[PDB]
Amino acid sequence: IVGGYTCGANTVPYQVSLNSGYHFCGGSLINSQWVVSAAHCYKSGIQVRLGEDNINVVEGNEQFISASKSIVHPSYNSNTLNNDIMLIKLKSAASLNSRVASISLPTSCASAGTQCLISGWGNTKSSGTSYPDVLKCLKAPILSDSSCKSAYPGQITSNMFCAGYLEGGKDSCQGDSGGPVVCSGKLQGIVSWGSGCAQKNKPGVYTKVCNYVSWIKQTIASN
Ligand SMILES: NC(=[NH2+])c1ccc2nc(C(=O)c3nc4ccc(C(N)=[NH2+])cc4[nH]3)[nH]c2c1
Ligand SMILES: [Ca+2]
Ligand SMILES: [Mg+2]
Ligand SMILES: [Zn+2]
Ligand SMILES: [Zn+2]
Repeated sequence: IVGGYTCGANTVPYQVSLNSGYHFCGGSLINSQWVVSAAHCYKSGIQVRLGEDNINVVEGNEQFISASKSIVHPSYNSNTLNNDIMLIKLKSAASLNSRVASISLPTSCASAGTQCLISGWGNTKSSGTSYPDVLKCLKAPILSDSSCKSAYPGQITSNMFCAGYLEGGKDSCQGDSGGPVVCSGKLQGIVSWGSGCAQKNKPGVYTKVCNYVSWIKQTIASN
């Protein structure tokens, strides 16, 4: 997250850290047995860590569970990153409490103007590399599709939306990947891509989760 702040320990209780020996992507808990992340975060052998804040220290409120299965969206295009979403089932169900809770899926799509919260343990420098150990947060509004498509001509589809600041300075970044974008209590986006991080006129591009609720719901009920 570049230009964001420290959330506070367990203040974003639906945030997850995907680990394959190290933290490589984030995810959101949707219920005791399922997580949603990005498809470009697909790897084999993933452990889902919940109640995390500092990912390098065991502070006591964590739950480390391995995944039993990963389902990448059937229409995911790794080249355009269109339909960049993946579901992860846990081997055991997480025990939900104040530090580990699930986030709700949207009933409709959010409007441009809406402020959301984006969180993750990804890079924090635009020019440089700094990886934090605690969760970083960023409040950012949904941008008009017009400004999104001008910045990325011919790259944006109806399953993507941009959020951020065109001036630059503030954006999600590598490592935040798969992470949540919550607007008004609903998970509206997943960190998908952008051009570098926090660059002027290069806002982040997020998977428009409101277009996948039927797919998510149908898949977790049948798996
Ligand atoms: N396991 C891998 N091979 C992997 C995993 C995540 C990655 N993430 C990037 C990346 O390159 C990347 N993830 C981004 C997320 C947000 C923004 C943004 N500017 N908003 C830019 C990003 N760039 N490469 C990745 C490679
Ligand atoms: Ca920890
Ligand atoms: Mg994240
Ligand atoms: Zn990424
Ligand atoms: Zn990149």
